[PDB]
Amino acid sequence: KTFDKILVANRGEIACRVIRTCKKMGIKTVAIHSDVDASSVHVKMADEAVCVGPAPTSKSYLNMDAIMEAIKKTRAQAVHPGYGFLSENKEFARCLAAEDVVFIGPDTHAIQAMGDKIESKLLAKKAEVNTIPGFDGVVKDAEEAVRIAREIGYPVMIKASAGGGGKGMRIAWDDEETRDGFRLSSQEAASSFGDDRLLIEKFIDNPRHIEIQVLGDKHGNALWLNERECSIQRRNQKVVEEAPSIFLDAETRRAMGEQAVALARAVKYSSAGTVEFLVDSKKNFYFLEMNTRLQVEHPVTECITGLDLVQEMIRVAKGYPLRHKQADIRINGWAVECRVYAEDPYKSFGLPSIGRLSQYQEPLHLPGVRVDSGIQPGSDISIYYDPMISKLITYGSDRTEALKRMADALDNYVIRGVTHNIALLREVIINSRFVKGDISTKFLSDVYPDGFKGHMLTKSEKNQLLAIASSLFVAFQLRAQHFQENSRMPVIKPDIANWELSVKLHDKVHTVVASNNGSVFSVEVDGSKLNVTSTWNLASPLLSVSVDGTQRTVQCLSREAGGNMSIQFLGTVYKVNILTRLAAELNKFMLEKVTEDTSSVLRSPMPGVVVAVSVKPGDAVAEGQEICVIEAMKMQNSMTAGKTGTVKSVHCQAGDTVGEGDLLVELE
Amino acid sequence: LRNVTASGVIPQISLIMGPCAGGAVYSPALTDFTFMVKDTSYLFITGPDVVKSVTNEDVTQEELGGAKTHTTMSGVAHRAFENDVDALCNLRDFFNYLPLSSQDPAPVRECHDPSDRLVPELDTIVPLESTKAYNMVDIIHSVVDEREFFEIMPNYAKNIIVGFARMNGRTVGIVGNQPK
Repeated sequence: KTFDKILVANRGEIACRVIRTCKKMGIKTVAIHSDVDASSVHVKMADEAVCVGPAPTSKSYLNMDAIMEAIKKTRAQAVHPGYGFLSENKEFARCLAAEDVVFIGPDTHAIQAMGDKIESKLLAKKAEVNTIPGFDGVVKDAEEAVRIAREIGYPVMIKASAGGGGKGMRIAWDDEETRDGFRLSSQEAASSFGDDRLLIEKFIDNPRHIEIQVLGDKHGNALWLNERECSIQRRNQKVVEEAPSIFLDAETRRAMGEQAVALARAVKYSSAGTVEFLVDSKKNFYFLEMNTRLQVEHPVTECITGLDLVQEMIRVAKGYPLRHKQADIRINGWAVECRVYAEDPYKSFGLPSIGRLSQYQEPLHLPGVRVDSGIQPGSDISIYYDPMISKLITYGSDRTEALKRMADALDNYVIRGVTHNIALLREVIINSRFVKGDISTKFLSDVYPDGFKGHMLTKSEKNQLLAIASSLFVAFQLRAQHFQENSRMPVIKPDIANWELSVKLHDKVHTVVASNNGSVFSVEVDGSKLNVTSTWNLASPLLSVSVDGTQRTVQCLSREAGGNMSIQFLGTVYKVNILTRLAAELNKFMLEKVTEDTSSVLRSPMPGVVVAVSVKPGDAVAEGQEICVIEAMKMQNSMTAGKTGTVKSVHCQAGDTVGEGDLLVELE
Repeated sequence: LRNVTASGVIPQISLIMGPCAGGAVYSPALTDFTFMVKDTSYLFITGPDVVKSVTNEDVTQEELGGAKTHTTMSGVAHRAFENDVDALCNLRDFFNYLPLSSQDPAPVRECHDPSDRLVPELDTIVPLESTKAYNMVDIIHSVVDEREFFEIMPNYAKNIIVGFARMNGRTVGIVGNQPK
């Protein structure tokens, strides 16, 4: 029937996906891991595991020789590398095939065929897709810049024959600024890098990035699946994708699907892969690139096609034909996917954080929600790997149902111990341009021109947040009064009719009066009446409240006796300081002392010898990042950074002996 | 005489919120816990004027008997709080842990945190490598009710952790080592 044993050459949720599929198929799965990944989820889910190497991936997941030893040691029949590590490594596939192990993925012909841009462009010309002509020559005269454009098209770009970074580049539409752009570049470019030869080609406006997936067959067949819209991205990495685009009608889907197949059938791509198109504002589709590997955006198409990509790839690798025909591939609903990273969205959209996970709870009780995660509580996330936490997939019958369900899943998704990007995901999906669909590949750069700031509350939302924060504050104060009965010292419950609170938010102090009538708190927030009803179970990480009929979920992340309470509301953490009327009136007498933030100066906490320094000047440093390792009394002590920045100077080196308080490293 | 007689009969809590000199400095030494207020409270027998007159050493008020010294180096004060308002707010919450008398059982208070839940986060805290340190506090926080822990002397004798918490509503005391 199928394989008896498959080895997976990857880690994390992609390895978990294969392990689950194999178990469904009745196939034993072998995992590989590094020494630090020995307790990761995919290692425990697999049937057998082999340790390959140490923490850095170059010696554990890219060490093809050590992996080959594991493959034969366990008598594995086929290898599925997933994506990333050795999915395009020809030397691995070559030496793997030399040993008659079935490789699941492209063959080496497809990897080399798309090895560079020349073969890819030639394929698009042969398969007949698009690849819009430019000018195969140098523009020299003042009238050639416009005459050549007139023959090929309208939107015309002027760029240097070699170079980049604005090396005389200008965008032109009509003939007047095309002539002007050329002559400016042709007379001034010679002063930059000594070259004033200009070329012209054709461009598109507000692009959208659209993928079409193709499933190849070893027998020559190939089918195309529904597209994916992948325009929400930062640092050239996607974060949110939608399957049933919006920029395509039935005819466009067929037209572009056939071209994606035409590429696959002309290189004989008998594997699963993706073809990337760019579409302009006028629905003109242009070829961009052909990808050979299971994409990270393959769990969102499955929810509307009803397929299982890993199951299909394994049967094709065994040698079975495709089990479906094109007439059976349709859109059964809508699906949207969000990638959750252990990153700070404020620090230039996604600066990696380092840490351990203390609380973790996936929203699997909600309808239409599928969470694909490679982590479990008590997992560490570190600098050696892309800080992925999970991929959250939500589907529904329509576009509004899938988006609403996604919003709910994000608020019921508990991640604590690291910094995550839920606030960014929760606001983008509710943006008026996203709901309508006016999204370009530079969407986030125009919405957040000064960086990510967090969700901005309106009048009604501030009143609901103040009512929830005030009612929760009182709920804690009432729980504190419920003692077991002491027969010697009777306890008398204070007869408090009203709670008069002073609630400080960002820079305003609000007047809130609350009273309890059982399960409902009647709260007046600056004259506005709200009724907050809940069960007020104070131990649960997810507190469900109803505020004047409006259903909200909030998380209390921290609480202090000094009135500080951290509440996550609509994905954004707000810091509210709740004092009683009396405490707030007397607190004005306290000195507003200002202290110094001394987190950039890293000193030795313990005398001993420095055995490692992870840095040199200029190195980037994250919070929690190990900088120096001092080992005294048979115990390696790691000194970590308390500030995100770069190293300015390394003051003590490995081999030096340091005392208590000595300066080790200075950060910006 | 009263402070000694009351020992073991009722708990005695002292919060110092200003200067303290002369014989007054010994009552916190007879009570069970002593707290201070950062940069506002002092605790010394004689002032800097006497110290300089007796021995040829220079010292100021904050150095001789400041809250930072007694919470970090002498081990006299159990915890310093930022200001008067925060000090009393935390004192009320601390009060809720203790019985009224030694004739009473440890207080038991309504608790919503299920007593039979698992804590998977503990299985991988302790490393297999014998020379790799870990933070004991992660274990303490994950076990105690609702992850609330009252730490005593956070800045003195950091190699041992002591404090109060509640498990299934009942007040308990926690002592542990800090391999870090």
